[PDB]
Amino acid sequence: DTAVLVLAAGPGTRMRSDTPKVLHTLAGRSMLSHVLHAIAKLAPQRLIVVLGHDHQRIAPLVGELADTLGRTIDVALQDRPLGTGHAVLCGLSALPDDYAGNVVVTSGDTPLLDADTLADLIATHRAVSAAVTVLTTTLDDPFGYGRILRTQDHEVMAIVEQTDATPSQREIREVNAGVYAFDIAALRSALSRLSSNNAQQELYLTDVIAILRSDGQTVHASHVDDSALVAGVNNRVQLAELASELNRRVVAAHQLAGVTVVDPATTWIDVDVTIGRDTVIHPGTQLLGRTQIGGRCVVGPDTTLTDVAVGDGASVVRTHGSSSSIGDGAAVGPFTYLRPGTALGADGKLGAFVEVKNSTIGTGTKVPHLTYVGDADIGEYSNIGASSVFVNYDGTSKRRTTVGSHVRTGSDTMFVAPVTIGDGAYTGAGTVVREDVPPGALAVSAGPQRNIENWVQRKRPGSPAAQASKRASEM
Amino acid sequence: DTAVLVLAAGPGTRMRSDTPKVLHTLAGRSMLSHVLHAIAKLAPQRLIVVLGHDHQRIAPLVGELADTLGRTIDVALQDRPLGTGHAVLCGLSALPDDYAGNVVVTSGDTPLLDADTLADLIATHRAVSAAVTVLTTTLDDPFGYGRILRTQDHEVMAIVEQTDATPSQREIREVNAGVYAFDIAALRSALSRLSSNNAQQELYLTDVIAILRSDGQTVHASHVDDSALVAGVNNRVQLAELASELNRRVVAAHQLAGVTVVDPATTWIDVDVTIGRDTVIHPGTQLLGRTQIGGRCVVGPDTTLTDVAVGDGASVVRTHGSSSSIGDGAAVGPFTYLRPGTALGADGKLGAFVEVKNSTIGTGTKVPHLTYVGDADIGEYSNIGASSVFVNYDGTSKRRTTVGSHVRTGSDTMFVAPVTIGDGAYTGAGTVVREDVPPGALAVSAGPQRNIENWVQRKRPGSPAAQASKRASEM
Amino acid sequence: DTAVLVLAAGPGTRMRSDTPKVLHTLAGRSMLSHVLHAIAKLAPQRLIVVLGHDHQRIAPLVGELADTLGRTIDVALQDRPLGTGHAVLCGLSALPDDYAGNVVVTSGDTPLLDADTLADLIATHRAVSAAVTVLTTTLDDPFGYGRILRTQDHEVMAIVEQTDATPSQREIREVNAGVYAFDIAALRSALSRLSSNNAQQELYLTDVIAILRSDGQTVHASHVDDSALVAGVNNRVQLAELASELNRRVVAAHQLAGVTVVDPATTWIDVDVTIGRDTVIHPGTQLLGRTQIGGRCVVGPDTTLTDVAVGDGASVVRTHGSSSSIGDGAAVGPFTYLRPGTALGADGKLGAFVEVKNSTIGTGTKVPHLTYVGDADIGEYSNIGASSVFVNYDGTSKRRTTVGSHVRTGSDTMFVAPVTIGDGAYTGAGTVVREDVPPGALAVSAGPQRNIENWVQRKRPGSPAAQASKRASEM
Ligand SMILES: CC(C)(COP(=O)(O)OP(=O)(O)OC[C@H]1O[C@@H](n2cnc3c(N)ncnc32)[C@H](O)[C@@H]1OP(=O)(O)O)[C@@H](O)C(=O)NCCC(=O)NCCS
Ligand SMILES: CC(C)(COP(=O)(O)OP(=O)(O)OC[C@H]1O[C@@H](n2cnc3c(N)ncnc32)[C@H](O)[C@@H]1OP(=O)(O)O)[C@@H](O)C(=O)NCCC(=O)NCCS
Ligand SMILES: CC(C)(COP(=O)(O)OP(=O)(O)OC[C@H]1O[C@@H](n2cnc3c(N)ncnc32)[C@H](O)[C@@H]1OP(=O)(O)O)[C@@H](O)C(=O)NCCC(=O)NCCS
Ligand SMILES: CC(=O)N[C@H]1[C@@H](OP(=O)(O)OP(=O)(O)OC[C@H]2O[C@@H](n3ccc(=O)[nH]c3=O)[C@H](O)[C@@H]2O)O[C@H](CO)[C@@H](O)[C@@H]1O
Ligand SMILES: CC(=O)N[C@H]1[C@@H](OP(=O)(O)OP(=O)(O)OC[C@H]2O[C@@H](n3ccc(=O)[nH]c3=O)[C@H](O)[C@@H]2O)O[C@H](CO)[C@@H](O)[C@@H]1O
Ligand SMILES: CC(=O)N[C@H]1[C@@H](OP(=O)(O)OP(=O)(O)OC[C@H]2O[C@@H](n3ccc(=O)[nH]c3=O)[C@H](O)[C@@H]2O)O[C@H](CO)[C@@H](O)[C@@H]1O
Ligand SMILES: N[C@H]1[C@@H](OP(=O)(O)O)O[C@H](CO)[C@@H](O)[C@@H]1O
Ligand SMILES: N[C@H]1[C@@H](OP(=O)(O)O)O[C@H](CO)[C@@H](O)[C@@H]1O
Ligand SMILES: N[C@H]1[C@@H](OP(=O)(O)O)O[C@H](CO)[C@@H](O)[C@@H]1O
Ligand SMILES: [Mg+2]
Ligand SMILES: [Mg+2]
Ligand SMILES: [Mg+2]
Ligand SMILES: [Mg+2]
Ligand SMILES: [Mg+2]
Ligand SMILES: [Mg+2]
Repeated sequence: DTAVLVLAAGPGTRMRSDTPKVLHTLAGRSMLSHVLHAIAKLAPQRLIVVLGHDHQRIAPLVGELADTLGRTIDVALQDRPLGTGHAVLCGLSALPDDYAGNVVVTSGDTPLLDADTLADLIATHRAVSAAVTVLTTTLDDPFGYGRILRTQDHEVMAIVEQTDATPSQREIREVNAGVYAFDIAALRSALSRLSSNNAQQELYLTDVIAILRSDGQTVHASHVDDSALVAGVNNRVQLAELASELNRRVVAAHQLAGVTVVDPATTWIDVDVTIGRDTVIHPGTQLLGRTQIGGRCVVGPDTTLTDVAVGDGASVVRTHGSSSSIGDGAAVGPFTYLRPGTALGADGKLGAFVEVKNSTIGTGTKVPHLTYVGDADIGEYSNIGASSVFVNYDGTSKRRTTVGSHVRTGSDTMFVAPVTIGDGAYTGAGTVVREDVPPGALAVSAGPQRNIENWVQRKRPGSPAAQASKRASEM
Repeated sequence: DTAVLVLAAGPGTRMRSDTPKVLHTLAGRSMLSHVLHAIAKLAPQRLIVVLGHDHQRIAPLVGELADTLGRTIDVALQDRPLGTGHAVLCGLSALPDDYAGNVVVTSGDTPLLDADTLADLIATHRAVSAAVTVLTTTLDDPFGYGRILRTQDHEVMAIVEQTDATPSQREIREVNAGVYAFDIAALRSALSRLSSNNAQQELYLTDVIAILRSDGQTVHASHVDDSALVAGVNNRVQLAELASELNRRVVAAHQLAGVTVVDPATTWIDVDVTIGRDTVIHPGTQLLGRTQIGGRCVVGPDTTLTDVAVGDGASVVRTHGSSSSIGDGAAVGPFTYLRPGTALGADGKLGAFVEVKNSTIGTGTKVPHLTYVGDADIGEYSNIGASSVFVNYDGTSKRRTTVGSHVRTGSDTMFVAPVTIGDGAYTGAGTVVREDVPPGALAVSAGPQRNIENWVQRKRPGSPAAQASKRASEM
Repeated sequence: DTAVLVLAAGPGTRMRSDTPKVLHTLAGRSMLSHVLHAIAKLAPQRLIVVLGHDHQRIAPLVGELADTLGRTIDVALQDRPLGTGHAVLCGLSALPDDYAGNVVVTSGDTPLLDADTLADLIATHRAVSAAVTVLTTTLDDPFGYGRILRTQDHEVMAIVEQTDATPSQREIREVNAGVYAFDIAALRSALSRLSSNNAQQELYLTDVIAILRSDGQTVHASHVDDSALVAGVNNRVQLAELASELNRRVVAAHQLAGVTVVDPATTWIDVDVTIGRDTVIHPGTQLLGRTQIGGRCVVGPDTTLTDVAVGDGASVVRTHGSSSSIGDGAAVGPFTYLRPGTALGADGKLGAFVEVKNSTIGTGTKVPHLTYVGDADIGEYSNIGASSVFVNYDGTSKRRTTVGSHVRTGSDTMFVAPVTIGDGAYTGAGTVVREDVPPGALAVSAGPQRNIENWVQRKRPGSPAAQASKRASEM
């Protein structure tokens, strides 16, 4: 039996942000969300999050995650950030006085940490009967981490914080991951003896290691070779570095599953995105939120899709889109903007310089050029001519248009909603449609062409255009 | 005299793809094409490709490459993938029984391998009078490769496959490149003695090394320090890694020749692309296929050109284009889409939100904004006004427009093809051109403006617009 | 007291460029500009730039920099590039014969060199009373650099140039940064004894080290651990590598100050750009020149801004823009092109497929779609309908439009400048506005819609559209 505490109550000062540190995101989750998903997968008996002065802003998201993950997650409050060891004493208050399971402690800013790492921690802890097992790793650059002091036989003696280490300790490259398993009695005992004279003037959880070593208890340090799993995030440089390493792993999983990703370094894929086999993702693409891409699709370059469902065999190139769906075999882009509520049927086309908002577009229908479609329902196998506008705003309110199937509307048609265009109808180029058009009718409104001969010689005399028409009039 | 065999008959399972593995591409060639170009440059007497169950899909491309490379390339068939050593025995059947030249064996999934590496292989082989010379290299991560077993004097004894190596062998970091030169008699002899009890249950070509070592023949392993040259591709992660390393080398060659490439990591250049001196290529650009860029051009950012010829001094920014040509000093972009058959003359301009398909546009002519040009021929020094459409589709068929030189057509003009606009003609803003316009004429069709005074107070009473015109009417 | 000489007179052959090497740029300055800003910060008594045959092209920029940096910068001319040591003798001619301060020598192609590195150089030099102190560093790849010859006690004996080093010297990995402090008498003396038989047949400044060592003077070599600071640039590969390392440092500084940068590798930020706290910069963005971004902005992806001021809380996505300003809380993009002289007020919007040139757009006004705004002044809280054009070109000249506040103009309106639209006026969809529109009026010009019934059955008989209207006419 085990209780996991997540410490998330420190101020995050080095983020320099008005958004609480554990709420900063990577790969479509907050750091706190990453940490809680990983812990919930382990399924410990108790899960407690220690929050601090911003708890009003974070506690509601912890409840949302508790709901998603199907379990209870308790919140303990730490009134002032007196140190990681004081944060743990706040956390333990959310447990019963007689709790006797193990206690695991982790931070809310270690967002690649995973259930397997935690389960191995807990198995190691039990196997060696430790009073405390601490996860550690080795870094080329240990700056900022507590250093692991070991004797030549590898026995751990202490952890020493960056701010309190001598120049000689600072060269140590093995660091504390800040992830621990504890015998609860030993933990409570050691915590009650923390002192705060040290450079940060805090109650350091890391002091418990040397305290329990002095009592003669078993102190164990388990070395995690994949350092990224226990990397922490104290500022925006570390956060983008871990975002990039998480992304690399997400992309690699899709490549091994059968997705060609031309340039993994510029292809950002959020954790819940799914991609079908033999899809090719071109560079500069981000697939965000709950986007789903089918098989044999072609995506990118320079496409951003957030919660967009794309069926099989579709192409979505140079497109910026969200909360939309794109049918099988459809072609979207280059230079297309999809706003929420767009639904494009199978074999449909939304071409260059087209923007769609809150419209449904039937099977096989094409809106190929320079056109805005807003609040419209269009049927199947229809073609909307270049440079058209579904005029959905009367100056104060939004209005709907309906367009049937097999229609051929002309370039530069303005549909002044509300209007309905019947099946198989045409409009001429340049038509402003202000009333319904029956099935099979042609609607037009532009006046007759008038050619004014010699206008150019009379109104632009001496110009290059006047000289050219003078040349042609001879020749 | 030398025969080169390329083994390309395995199933490619770890690609997880419905496209045969050797047909996956990087830098604008398939892996098989890269391997065959490199071998053809060496110009061996015989060149044989061993193909397997997808041979119907690949053999035609081998013939296309034979035609391009000006030589015969034979195909041998291996009915079932019984192992690399059985693949070689299939290959040798395409040679005469009495062939006495050297035999080089390489894989179809080693796409950076180059003629110089092969020539050095063959020279090494002859110089030490080897029965077998194998190329090897050393990797930080040898996972997946056969390991090279050597005694302390560096003599090679054997190769042991990832699947068959002990934990101790697995730490070996020197690996088999899978590229070999053979005395033919020794090869045939060793092959006839392969056994398939091993973990993969295949006939391993790699067993020939320890077989020939046992016979007392000379076995030599030549170490390639540039590992990328002999890196292989078994899955999509390796394929994108080699694509990225090939790309880096292609870009570096253009930089040393005089091309500024702002960000080589996001600039993808295919192998046959040419670029002139002092061109600057901005980030996010891919130059694909047989694109040719002149000197002193400015390209990108975020431009993709496939088979596009661009003359000297031109600018092509934020443009997505293919099978087109762009004249000297022309300006294209930002946000421009060029479809096949676009030809833009010297000093021409295709501006933002413009799409061109199958049209020729003369010297000095400008299509600067929000306009679609399809199936049109336009003369020189003309200007097409913003938001125009060459209406080339009558609802069932495509039709052509012709526009002369020095014309000035108005914004929002629809050219309802087929029509001809004569030299030096104008059209007014808003004109739907349905008949020819003579040289020097002005064509118009919109009706007269009508101002309906007080409409806003009477039809939008109480609105912000009605309140503002009430304010102005006093003031 | 100290005189700094910058050697910038060599031909730059390996750049392969018609632009002088020291004029190539990174992070929005030339290499020469980077070097002179760093030196001016140190504020030496004298600062001399040695220029060569392109001096006419560079000397004017040195004067511009002298003006910016508030000091005198002298130029000495070297008629032919006879070697770095001859370049220094040209430089010293710009000093008085009796100058007695220290002389620092640096190159114009070491663009990350910084004032602190130079001040430490000069302090080291004085502290050990050196006749010559040379900066050095260690590289994995020392190719191209002079090698530092030291005895086992670390005393420097000589520098040996890439072209003149034996295979054994070439393995040395400690290299000459080409940045030196000199006692002036010792420098003049050693220079007068240079010989040019060496592989390049030049007068090498690097020979002075072994010359002064032979005279028995104190020769000191100060090792710079951050190699990038003293990296040099001889070709376009090195130049893009240093550009990328400079960029990484610029981005990291903004991240530590409170800017989220999603992907530092594809986010290019010039040195004078400023960014406010909690702004998020999405991938593929370049912020160039004197761009200024406020706090809590959202920028990118795939945005390029050059000298653009963006206020707080604004969003600028997929936008290509220069010499413009964007007010607080405004929304620009995706796919928007801003040309010089654009000024968008607070809470304004410039939407997809919109291009603006030389126009002022008031508070709260929206130009949301497919529209070109050129030479226009638009008031507050107005809305310009989709697909409109401010027609600012009469075929020979540019003309201005004025649009009031609270207006609602219709989609597909052409404003044929010069015209004025009064406050609270409307135009209908499809209007060509050729005369002023009073406050509160509705302007229209399209003709009445005409529906031609049965046109499709009579003019497209047998087509899919005719069959669909036949189906509807029953049903
Ligand atoms: C409508 C169209 C197909 C021509 O049709 P047509 O039958 O060959 O020409 P018609 O003789 O029948 O036109 C019938 C009537 O409409 C009028 N008319 C036709 N096209 C018109 C237009 N675009 N605007 C205004 N009136 C038009 C004709 O003047 C004729 O009226 P009338 O009998 O009073 O003189 C063609 O003018 C058109 O507008 N094509 C647009 C195609 C398009 O925009 N495709 C999308 C490209 S992305
Ligand atoms: C045509 C234009 C230049 C004005 O010309 P103008 O000679 O100064 O005005 P005019 O007096 O000669 O026009 C001659 C006739 O055309 C009519 N007319 C002019 N412009 C018209 C238009 N755009 N639509 C319909 N009719 C128009 C005028 O009413 C006049 O007819 P009338 O004599 O029956 O009243 C101007 O109206 C225009 O349309 N400019 C567009 C420029 C453009 O679009 N540039 C590209 C920007 S990207
Ligand atoms: C103008 C508009 C709002 C309709 O107004 P309405 O008062 O409801 O219709 P009305 O009855 O008052 O029009 C008054 C007159 O203008 C004429 N008219 C209206 N809209 C017209 C248009 N777009 N073009 C030409 N004439 C038009 C009507 O025929 C009527 O004239 P009449 O009295 O001779 O028959 C609507 O037609 C329109 O054009 N909306 C465009 C909205 C828009 O483009 N928004 C931007 C979307 S991005
Ligand atoms: C003294 C200590 O423990 N230091 C460890 C901490 O350093 P580090 O300097 O990262 O410690 P932090 O300031 O990040 O705080 C640790 C975590 O505990 C929470 N918190 C912190 C302080 C507080 O008073 N209340 C509170 O709840 C914060 O949410 C934070 O996420 O993690 C590193 C790895 O990431 C370890 O190498 C260090 O040994
Ligand atoms: C046993 C063997 O040779 N292993 C080598 C092979 O491993 P590797 O595991 O890469 O071997 P592969 O499965 O890639 O097969 C080698 C190549 O030969 C062809 N093929 C393969 C099997 C077959 O039955 N028929 C056939 O024609 C395939 O097209 C393939 O391209 O290459 C590695 C380097 O890339 C070497 O380090 C390994 O020593
Ligand atoms: C002989 C010499 O000094 N070599 C040094 C030079 O190599 P490197 O080969 O870089 O020397 P360069 O050719 O770049 O010339 C040095 C600089 O001095 C100027 N210049 C050069 C030649 C000339 O005749 N006149 C002139 O003014 C050039 O502007 C150039 O920027 O810098 C390297 C580091 O960057 C050092 O490791 C080398 O020890
Ligand atoms: N401009 C038309 C043309 O486009 P294009 O010929 O450039 O493909 O024909 C298409 C059907 O093939 C239509 O969807 C477009 O309305
Ligand atoms: N809108 C017009 C204007 O564009 P802009 O003034 O924005 O450059 O003038 C140009 C010539 O200079 C024309 O090509 C365009 O039709
Ligand atoms: N098409 C109109 C619509 O756009 P949309 O409804 O797509 O946002 O309403 C907006 C106001 O809300 C206007 O600015 C646009 O002119
Ligand atoms: Mg931390
Ligand atoms: Mg009209
Ligand atoms: Mg292989
Ligand atoms: Mg229009
Ligand atoms: Mg140099
Ligand atoms: Mg129109």
